[PDB]
Amino acid sequence: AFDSTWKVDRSENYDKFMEKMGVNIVKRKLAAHDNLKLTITQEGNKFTVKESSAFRNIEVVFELGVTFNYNLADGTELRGTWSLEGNKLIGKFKRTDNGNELNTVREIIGDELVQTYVYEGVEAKRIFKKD
Repeated sequence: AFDSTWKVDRSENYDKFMEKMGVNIVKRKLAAHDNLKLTITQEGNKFTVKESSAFRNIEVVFELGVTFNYNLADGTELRGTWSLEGNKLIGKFKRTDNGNELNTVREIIGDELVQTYVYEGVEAKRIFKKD
């Protein structure tokens, strides 16, 4: 349940979602073809999450309920919270570049971390397999 190495298998509508966020064709196609390995480690309420990719290796220490600037694969600065609700880690974010809302639902379907990303009202569903 969550605390393990999760790598991206299949990314569904993510270049359309990133076209509504305002990002260039080179960076937008590399954020679809990204190779993102998320190793989630529990620290003391906090989650120390090692985010290993073709762009960057970033260790993100988030507390359950804290308002922080989260950054994705290329360049998207998100002020907001990771909150635990009924299995699911709920990413309630908004762009500190804009004002617009971004909703990232982290959930385990058996042995797959399936991230549903909603910007304004546009769905993109990234399926992460175990390593």
